[PDB]
Amino acid sequence: MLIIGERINGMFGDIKRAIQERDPAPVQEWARRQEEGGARALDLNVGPAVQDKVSAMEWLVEVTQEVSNLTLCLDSTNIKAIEAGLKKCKNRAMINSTNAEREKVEKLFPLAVEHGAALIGLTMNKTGIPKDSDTRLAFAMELVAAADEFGLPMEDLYIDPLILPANVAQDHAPEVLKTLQQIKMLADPAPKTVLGLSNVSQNCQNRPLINRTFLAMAMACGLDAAIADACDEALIETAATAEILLNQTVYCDSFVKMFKTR
Amino acid sequence: MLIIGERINGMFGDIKRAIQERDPAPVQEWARRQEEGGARALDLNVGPAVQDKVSAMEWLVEVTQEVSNLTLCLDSTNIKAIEAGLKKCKNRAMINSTNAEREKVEKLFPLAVEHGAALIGLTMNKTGIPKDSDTRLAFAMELVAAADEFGLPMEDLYIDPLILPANVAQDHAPEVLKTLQQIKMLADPAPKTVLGLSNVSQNCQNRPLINRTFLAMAMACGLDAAIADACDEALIETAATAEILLNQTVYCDSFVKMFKTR
Ligand SMILES: CN1c2c(nc(N)[nH]c2=O)NC[C@@H]1CNc1ccc(C(=O)N[C@@H](CCC(=O)O)C(=O)O)cc1
Ligand SMILES: CN1c2c(nc(N)[nH]c2=O)NC[C@@H]1CNc1ccc(C(=O)N[C@@H](CCC(=O)O)C(=O)O)cc1
Ligand SMILES: [Ca+2]
Ligand SMILES: [Ca+2]
Repeated sequence: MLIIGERINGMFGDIKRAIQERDPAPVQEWARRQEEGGARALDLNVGPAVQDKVSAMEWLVEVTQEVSNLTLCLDSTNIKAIEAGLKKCKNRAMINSTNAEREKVEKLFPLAVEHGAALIGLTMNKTGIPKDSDTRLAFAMELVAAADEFGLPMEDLYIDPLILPANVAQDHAPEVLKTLQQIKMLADPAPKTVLGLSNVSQNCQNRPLINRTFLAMAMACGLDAAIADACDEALIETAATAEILLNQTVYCDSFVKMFKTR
Repeated sequence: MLIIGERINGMFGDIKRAIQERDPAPVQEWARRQEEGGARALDLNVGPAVQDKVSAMEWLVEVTQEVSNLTLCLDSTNIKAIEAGLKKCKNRAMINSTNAEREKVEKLFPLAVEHGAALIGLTMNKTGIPKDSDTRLAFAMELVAAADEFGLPMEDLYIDPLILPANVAQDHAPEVLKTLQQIKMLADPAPKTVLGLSNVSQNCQNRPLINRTFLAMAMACGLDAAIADACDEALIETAATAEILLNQTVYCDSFVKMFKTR
């Protein structure tokens, strides 16, 4: 399980301010804390508030890689910002993300291949987020075909079935799990999967509990990565424990500590 | 998710003592504690120490139902002990258990049907516990077939893939999850599934964490019941949260208390 730190996101007050005033401190500290927690990748989202998002993404990348060697997951719907971000990265990055819209596919897949970056693909298009796991799957298969079309190593494709809040879109959770299990059955080389975990507990009571439980359930269905709270110690324990239970990582008494220091 | 309290088991020092000295107190206190924790069924095992195991089972049933209206899960390999127990039960019971051995099947299935009791079926026979999910599923199918043969309503059949310790039999864990998943894809009305959860963490470190993480994973694979620690609050939290994430129970802020006081 690859945990992608979610905290360096412009939606958070401290990050929004850091970006606006160009204060590196808050960002670099979150990069450190998330890595200490067990994250092996960092999501970088500039947020919708800043004016020049292209310039903001470059800044997030520069100040982050100064204190971290972790993989950078450039999170933005602005392709110019993604491209500008990729050019600043000193290490392999992740593009977050592309959807099944052909227009975006033929721009982001070649871009990912060009930079040898991983690519996250959302199971949806202009038509919206589908509920049925079969519709989600069809979009997943469109991304898979695209990976073969543009020469992207299937192992560099992370399909995101898009999890929603369990309190107002509860019937989506089981559909997401089913979509993951289906993608898991694909023949080798099979694509990977990822989720914006925290979205499942938005506005719910005891979000950490809900996040933890869904992560474990999702991993049983093949989940490979999760954009989540890397500073949540109980979440990290779950990830570590789940690997053991799927026999992905050999058991030893200090399996949690080994997960955080691998 | 049906939690079957595991604590009333002769392997535990206090229960062994209570049975041998015929002291109702310890047993009745555990019955109340487990129900308060959220269990809706109580496993009753006399343990191997006591000499007269048939009268010990009748005694456990008598002292337990005296303070509890919960379904009693009679845990014993001695058919006579099971029969004497069922005869003492004032409420519907559960038999734990029968295996895939035909000799066991033709005695236990008709027994469960005669008493209108539920029946737990282990995916194993005299050749042992199979590691591969293919063979586990094969025995599961024999159990489903026997249920139709002897007239046991399918929802009264709980198939147990038999989970083993994650530190010495780690490769069994994923095979169990796969079995559960395939069991749910046999035919509706499909049979139910159950596990002796605590076995997965035997001799491991961070036992509660391993137990609850696996429960969540198993529920995503269809687990319907579990013989576990009904007094472990974190375990109950997971059970309650999993139901929500599988859309089996409508979400509300008090979903945990709601599960317990259900
Ligand atoms: C849509 N999510 C998502 C994605 N990328 C992919 N591929 N998939 C996804 O589902 N990128 C962004 C987001 C994942 N990251 C996050 C980050 C924070 C919170 C969150 O819970 N935020 C707080 C905001 C706190 C504050 O603003 O002060 C919240 O309560 O909403 C949720 C998801
Ligand atoms: C084999 N398990 C099992 C079953 N029935 C079915 N159908 N399936 C099962 O897997 N019945 C008994 C047991 C389930 N109950 C239990 C009860 C306790 C412990 C346990 O962890 N015991 C302690 C012993 C503690 C003591 O002796 O004081 C241990 O660490 O082994 C595990 C499973
Ligand atoms: Ca996978
Ligand atoms: Ca089920």
